Amino acid sequence: SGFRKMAFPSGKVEGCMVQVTCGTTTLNGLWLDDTVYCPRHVICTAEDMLNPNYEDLLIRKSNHSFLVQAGNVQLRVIGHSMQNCLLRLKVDTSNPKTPKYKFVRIQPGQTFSVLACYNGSPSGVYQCAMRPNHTIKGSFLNGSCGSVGFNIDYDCVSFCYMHHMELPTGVHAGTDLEGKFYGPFVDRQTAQAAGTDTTITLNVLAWLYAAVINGDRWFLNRFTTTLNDFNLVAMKYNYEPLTQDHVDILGPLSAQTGIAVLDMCAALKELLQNGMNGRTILGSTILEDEFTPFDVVRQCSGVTFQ
Amino acid sequence: SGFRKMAFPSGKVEGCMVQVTCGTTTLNGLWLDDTVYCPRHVICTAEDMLNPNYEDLLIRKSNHSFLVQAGNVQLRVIGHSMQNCLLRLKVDTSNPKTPKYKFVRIQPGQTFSVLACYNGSPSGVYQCAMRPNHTIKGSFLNGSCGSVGFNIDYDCVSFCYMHHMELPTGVHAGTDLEGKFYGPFVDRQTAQAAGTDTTITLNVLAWLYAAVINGDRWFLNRFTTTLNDFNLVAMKYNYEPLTQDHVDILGPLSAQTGIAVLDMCAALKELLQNGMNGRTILGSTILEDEFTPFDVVRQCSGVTFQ
Ligand SMILES: O=C(Cn1nnc2ccccc21)N(Cc1ccsc1)c1ccc(-c2c[nH]cn2)cc1
Ligand SMILES: O=C(Cn1nnc2ccccc21)N(Cc1ccsc1)c1ccc(-c2c[nH]cn2)cc1
Repeated sequence: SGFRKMAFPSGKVEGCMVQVTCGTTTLNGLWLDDTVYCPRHVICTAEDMLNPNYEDLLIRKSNHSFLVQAGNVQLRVIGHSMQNCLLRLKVDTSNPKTPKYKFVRIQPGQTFSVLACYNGSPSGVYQCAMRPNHTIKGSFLNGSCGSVGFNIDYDCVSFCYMHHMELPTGVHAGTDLEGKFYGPFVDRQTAQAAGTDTTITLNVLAWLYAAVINGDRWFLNRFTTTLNDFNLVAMKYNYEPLTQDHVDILGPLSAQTGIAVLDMCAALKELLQNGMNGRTILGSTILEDEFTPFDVVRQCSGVTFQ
Repeated sequence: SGFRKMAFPSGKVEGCMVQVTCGTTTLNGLWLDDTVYCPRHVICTAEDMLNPNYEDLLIRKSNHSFLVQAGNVQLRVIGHSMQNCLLRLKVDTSNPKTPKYKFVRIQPGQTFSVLACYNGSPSGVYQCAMRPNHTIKGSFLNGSCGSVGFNIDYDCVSFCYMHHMELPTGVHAGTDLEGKFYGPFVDRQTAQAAGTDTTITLNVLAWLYAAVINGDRWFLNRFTTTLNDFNLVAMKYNYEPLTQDHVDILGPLSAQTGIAVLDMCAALKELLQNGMNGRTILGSTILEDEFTPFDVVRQCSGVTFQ
């Protein structure tokens, strides 16, 4: 029993973290096989960030412009190239701790584990949702750039995020491991700001299913809803509209609990209109939206507490 | 910026997890040097748990009654002994991944990272407070017994918890790594129940300091309090009484923010009496008590956002 925001075990990723220095600028890199991946802003001074031309900054560097430190060991850079907003450094040594891995671009609403790192040294691990506005509500200080986000399936690490930026509202922006930003953000000084955000409806429904699996039904009701009538209420409360694709994804949790998805939508409508009347769900006073349907099936018993 | 419930990176602990089987009973062990530590209830059938005599159950076992599996490798047991509520198995092989480590008994209100494990395989990591009632609000399923809790300081792992039991309210109980239970709990079937709990006042104050370091002052006020007048309010709201030792511990956070501890106590009194008036602190609608003063200094900037 219980329900916690649970990260994946971080060891497979810890063994891949290194420090990358270019001049007076240091941040973290990800060392897989004979490549080190890091934010291309490592080649900038703080002042270059005002209007950088990365092509023009990079052509002025050699392989020996870059220092890579793996624990106590100096790795020698033997090649370099820019891929979107990442630098790829070729090094003379293959990481012997390289796990089975993939690069994946995650979709808004999906979750991942962040390994916060400073100077190539892992400091902490926590779980993040990718917000609909393509930010994450992380916890990052100066030097955290190049920290990565990931999921693990059967000893395969799926890397999905590299940390580049904190926006003026204190939320975080970054790229996939091809160097493409999540969202409309850029690695230079602009008036860019986190867009309007919405509550991840699919995740709230998954988490209500988690609460029933763990034995709690107080918030259910005798009503049903159509998808359209649910969405009129969703719009009022700044929830993402529910789609038939979302209903289909909730099939397995609906079958484990015997609560039809649109009956669980009617329960959520009543919680949005009436509030929680001083009650908790899975120990929360608010509706939680940072657990996916996958997260719930991963963490909860396969046997409902009926 | 940001503030998250952050666990320590789990790799150093992952390399120590194994599976221990005695007959038809399997759970997790911790492999350090040539010793495997696990809950002594591995020697019981489900029925033995009703009234076990562990001394009488153990003397009926040999070294070869125990199977230890480290990944794909069978470790041979060459000795065994009971220490309080743990079994210590001597094995023929020293764990080459043994980190620098200590065993520590943590105090109520202190935090630690849990590596949830099944069949010797790590599944997830999350941060726990030890409640004043000596339980943890974990997330554990059948097979999780022998999962451990830990803190890391400068590459030294301080192990502080081994998982034994879920209580009837769904909260969790276990031992230190000498096999002494936290709290009055026993590894047999009784009417034992989680005692009355209280909110960890020191941790709430630390987290209000975190909110000021991160740039938010909305909840401060022009008032001060004595320790006695604060404690009359604490008693009404089921908070732990504040002591002078707690005031002293908050010295560094008080100095970083320039808010006297008893002035921050007056802010908390007003939040307890008036509520949060629809506002959030560090994104929370409630007062958070699972971050210690140490946790706040570890995670927050050393520079207040003034
Ligand atoms: O946001 C960042 C870097 N960053 N990321 N996470 C952080 C958390 C706390 C503080 C700073 C953080 N910027 C701001 C910026 C400016 C234009 S685009 C983005 C940032 C600041 C300095 C540098 C830099 C490059 N070279 C030396 N310093 C790069 C990014
Ligand atoms: O609570 C446990 C074991 N346990 N720990 N975390 C859990 C989470 C979900 C389900 C069970 C969990 N017990 C109950 C108990 C009974 C007397 S004392 C404690 C438990 C159940 C069975 C066994 C057992 C021993 N041998 C075979 N099964 C041991 C503990």
